[PDB]
Amino acid sequence: HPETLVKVKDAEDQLGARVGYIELDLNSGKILESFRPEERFPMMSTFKVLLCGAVLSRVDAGQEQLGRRIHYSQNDLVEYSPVTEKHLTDGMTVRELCSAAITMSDNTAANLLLTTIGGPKELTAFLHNMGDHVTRLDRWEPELNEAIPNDERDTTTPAAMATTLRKLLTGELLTLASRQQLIDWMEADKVAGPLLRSALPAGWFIADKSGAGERGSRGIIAALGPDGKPSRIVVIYTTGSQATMDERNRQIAEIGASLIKHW
Ligand SMILES: Clc1ccc(CN(Cc2ccc(Cl)cc2)c2nn[nH]n2)cc1
Ligand SMILES: Clc1ccc(CN(Cc2ccc(Cl)cc2)c2nn[nH]n2)cc1
Repeated sequence: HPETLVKVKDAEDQLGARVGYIELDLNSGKILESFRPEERFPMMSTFKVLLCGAVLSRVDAGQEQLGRRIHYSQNDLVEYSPVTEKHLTDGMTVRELCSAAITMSDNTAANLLLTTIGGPKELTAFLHNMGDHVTRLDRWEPELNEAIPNDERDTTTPAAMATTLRKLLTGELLTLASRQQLIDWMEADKVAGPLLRSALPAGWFIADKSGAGERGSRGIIAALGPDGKPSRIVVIYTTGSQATMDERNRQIAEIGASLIKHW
């Protein structure tokens, strides 16, 4: 609804930053509303859904097993590795790593998983091969969050990410079982999901992944809808803001309020 683009433009004003925004009908893929839909923004931790999709594709192709245990070391650990730092001596299974990456934004977990699939070049190839010719991963954690102005490394657009998410969750790229696992991890997000869930009416379906980088960069991807079933994909990215995290959060909240009001 255009009233929501008013909020998105309010957000650009108050944040002093570029915001990209898109809504996609989940059934058909039609674009319902968009703002800067084909401009690039850093993916940050939102890339971890695409990563675990590529991991699931391997599982489906019998090149990977979710129960396969991955070992690592103190020097593998990068910044913000809340679950992986606890399992130095245990190791973790591929499933546990994807759960840690998506639900908790664990950076080391994402790195370990990036290794299993062939790294950023292979993730990029995976995306290209399912028809996303725009999204690119180039670096590993934590450098991929650098968000240098005008740098295309490690970016998507709201349009490319929205279409990719839809195809991941509803096309035949992944098996039914793999779609359901990937959607389970996203419904279990511990970072943004609890905030979305508390704000929205009871019974609403929410599966999401968010991210934050340097330079006020942040974003989120989401499948949501009333009555326990998603009906729309929403993608929001922003970069360049010097606003406090409070101002940044309040603007996201205003955009989400309008989304629901005009559903
Ligand atoms: Cl309590 C709280 C938790 C997370 C945030 C910020 N978000 C959630 C967020 C980020 C971007 C968008 Cl657009 C929506 C939500 C974030 N995700 N990853 N790191 N931080 C703010 C308050
Ligand atoms: Cl940082 C951040 C995290 C979660 C929210 C969730 N929302 C609503 C919301 C719903 C859908 C989308 Cl796309 C964005 C925000 C909220 N409204 N009031 N307080 N929190 C907002 C900002």
